[PDB]
Amino acid sequence: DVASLRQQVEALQGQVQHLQAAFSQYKKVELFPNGQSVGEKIFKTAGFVKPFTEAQLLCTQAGGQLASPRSAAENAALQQLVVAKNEAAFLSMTDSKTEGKFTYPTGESLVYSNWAPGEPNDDGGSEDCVEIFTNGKWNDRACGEKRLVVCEF
Amino acid sequence: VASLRQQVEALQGQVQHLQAAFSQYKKVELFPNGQSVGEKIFKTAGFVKPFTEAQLLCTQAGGQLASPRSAAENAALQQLVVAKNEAAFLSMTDSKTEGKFTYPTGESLVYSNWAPGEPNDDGGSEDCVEIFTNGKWNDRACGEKRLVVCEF
Amino acid sequence: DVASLRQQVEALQGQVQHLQAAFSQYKKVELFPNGQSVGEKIFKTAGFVKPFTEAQLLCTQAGGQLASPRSAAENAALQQLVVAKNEAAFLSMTDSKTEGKFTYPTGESLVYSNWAPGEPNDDGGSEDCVEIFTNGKWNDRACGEKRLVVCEF
Ligand SMILES: O=C(O)C(=O)C[C@@H]1O[C@H](CO)[C@@H](O)[C@@H]1O[C@H]1O[C@H]([C@@H](O)CO)[C@@H](O)[C@H](O[C@H]2O[C@H]([C@@H](O)CO)[C@@H](O)[C@H](O[C@H]3O[C@H](CO)[C@@H](O)[C@H](O)[C@H]3O)[C@@H]2O)[C@@H]1O
Ligand SMILES: O=C(O)C(=O)C[C@@H]1O[C@H](CO)[C@@H](O)[C@@H]1O[C@H]1O[C@H]([C@@H](O)CO)[C@@H](O)[C@H](O[C@H]2O[C@H]([C@@H](O)CO)[C@@H](O)[C@H](O[C@H]3O[C@H](CO)[C@@H](O)[C@H](O)[C@H]3O)[C@@H]2O)[C@@H]1O
Ligand SMILES: O=C(O)C(=O)C[C@@H]1O[C@H](CO)[C@@H](O)[C@@H]1O[C@H]1O[C@H]([C@@H](O)CO)[C@@H](O)[C@H](O[C@H]2O[C@H]([C@@H](O)CO)[C@@H](O)[C@H](O[C@H]3O[C@H](CO)[C@@H](O)[C@H](O)[C@H]3O)[C@@H]2O)[C@@H]1O
Ligand SMILES: [Ca+2]
Ligand SMILES: [Ca+2]
Ligand SMILES: [Ca+2]
Ligand SMILES: [Ca+2]
Ligand SMILES: [Ca+2]
Repeated sequence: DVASLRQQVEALQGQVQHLQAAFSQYKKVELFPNGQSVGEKIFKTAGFVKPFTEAQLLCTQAGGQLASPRSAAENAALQQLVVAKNEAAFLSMTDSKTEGKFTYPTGESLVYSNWAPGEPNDDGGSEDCVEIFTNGKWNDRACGEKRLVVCEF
Repeated sequence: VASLRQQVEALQGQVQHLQAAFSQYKKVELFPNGQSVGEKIFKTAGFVKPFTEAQLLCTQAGGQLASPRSAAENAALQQLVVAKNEAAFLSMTDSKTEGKFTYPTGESLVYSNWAPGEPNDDGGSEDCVEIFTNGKWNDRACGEKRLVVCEF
Repeated sequence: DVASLRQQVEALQGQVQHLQAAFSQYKKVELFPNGQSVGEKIFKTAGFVKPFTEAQLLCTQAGGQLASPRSAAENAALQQLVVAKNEAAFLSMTDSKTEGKFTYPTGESLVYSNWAPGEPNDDGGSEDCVEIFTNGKWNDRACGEKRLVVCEF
């Protein structure tokens, strides 16, 4: 029975090696041209624009959330997608509860930001959502405007 | 046996890490053109075709045209139709026996969601089925062009 | 002890058998409708057009390269995507001004080719890139024209 278990372990090693190698190829295929991997996070664009409320619902129904960069490296990876599509995108964070205090959907306060000079400026008094430009910088923006839909998984 | 335990313990971690990575890439795969329901996956091509061309695309890809067999499956399919704002073909036809809709296997329907007054065989020649944005079904001529959605 | 190993191996067998089924289904989902697998090579189209230099960059940044069919079987698989999108696509190969002829990106001479009759013809004196037509035949084409982006992985 030690001999039999040894045979079974050897077969499993071969099967796991096969899946690892096959899946490694498919990761690259899948992310071309609308995805970007950075650390343990994956950004994926829908390739079209929506208002914030509708963008948020699409990401949540897909089992993820709107793009939420938590470091300069995550932000630069997101910027790569935004540049390639040439369309600014919504982020997840809003200051709807408390004006000036932007938070994640959980209510946690920001661990990273990349605001353009002078932003947030609440231009017109009702900019409660956040966009990322093609240069990677952030701007507060009215939630009713349409921007590129990018989710994180 | 001591070597075997080391090898088994190593496999536990490798398999755990592979399943996590696979699960994450599968979620990414389905956004925004797919829907998972039970063991079934629907995926839209994002364009319209006549029935025979749509059928061939799905079969060449190793699947078949969307074939909702329950209310839950129909609702999942309805989400893609609503997202693209384009009615889609189902797999089922009454080509062989008028009035008797079947799956590609020849099996009779186990579920239906016909709109009021349907199926009506309009013009004496509606043998394919479209699903609308409200999730209801209408029989339609097979030569019309509709959203291509396959199941896998 | 041996009883312990048997319980661990039985669990692992269940997990791997599930992954094999799930992965095989997933491959079909990913390849529909923009991918084609041939031997150990996968072609995937971006589903849009670009000039050559931008096309080449997109493939390299994704961890692949521009489509480079090396056999009749590979060419016929690529032709299926080109036919499906009804758009001729760029290949990887270019006219080397040091070698005085078409080469792969490495500088090596072409082996397999499928030139259309009368090609390459350097029409107008500046056709330094290569495209594949919807009939599968090859044509030299100006690099600044926009053609379907297809990468290989
Ligand atoms: O961004 C948009 O598309 C807008 O919504 C532009 C709008 O145009 C009107 C201009 O009077 C405003 O209603 C609004 O522009 C303000 O708000 C913008 C965003 O916060 C909206 O969310 C902001 O980007 C604008 O500033 C930028 O553009 C102006 C100007 O070109 C707009 O026409 C620039 O003067 C400005 O740059 C200057 O200020 C910066 C920050 O203090 C400095 O870093 C820079 O050196 C200055 O030159 C900036 O580019 C505007 O506030
Ligand atoms: O609504 C849109 O999005 C359109 O762009 C279609 C156009 O909009 C107006 C809608 O009122 C119409 O002027 C026009 O719709 C005609 O053209 C459509 C196609 O060209 C593209 O889809 C066609 O589908 C329409 O027919 C459908 O809707 C009408 C009606 O509700 C709205 O016009 C139905 O009467 C019709 O259903 C009947 O005919 C079907 C066969 O054509 C039968 O299967 C069905 O059993 C009948 O009840 C169909 O649902 C319209 O001709
Ligand atoms: O959009 C384009 O492809 C072009 O760039 C068209 C341009 O039109 C001008 C015509 O003077 C030229 O500047 C250029 O067309 C030549 O170059 C084309 C490509 O090499 C561009 O990279 C080429 O496809 C053209 O050839 C085709 O058309 C001629 C045409 O004069 C009459 O139809 C055909 O003689 C030629 O025939 C060859 O291909 C056939 C299969 O399609 C074979 O049956 C035949 O034996 C061949 O000789 C071809 O159809 C042109 O050279
Ligand atoms: Ca605000
Ligand atoms: Ca602002
Ligand atoms: Ca009928
Ligand atoms: Ca009808
Ligand atoms: Ca030519």
